[PDB]
Amino acid sequence: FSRLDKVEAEVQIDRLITGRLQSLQTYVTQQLIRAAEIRASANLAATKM
Amino acid sequence: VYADSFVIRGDEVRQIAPGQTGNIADYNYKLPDDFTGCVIAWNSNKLDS
Repeated sequence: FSRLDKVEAEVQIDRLITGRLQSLQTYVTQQLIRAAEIRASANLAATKM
Repeated sequence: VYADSFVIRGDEVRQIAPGQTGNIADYNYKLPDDFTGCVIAWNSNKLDS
């Protein structure tokens, strides 16, 4: 904000929000893969018991 | 539609653009950040001077 004109600063700030939103998306997607793998292993311990 | 008329020096024509700062864009006439429309300027040395 203090180094760019206010007319075009809003372009750069949303150009930075995209990265911080995509980065949070890849983290969530990776967890959904791991959760299914643990779920398939928690259903095997229930049978083993 | 709105129209604003005033006479300024040649060096300060760049301050009328939104976001600029100075003795004329902060004390006499300041445009908003999300301004829609535009400005027209032309030399008037013959009459006003």
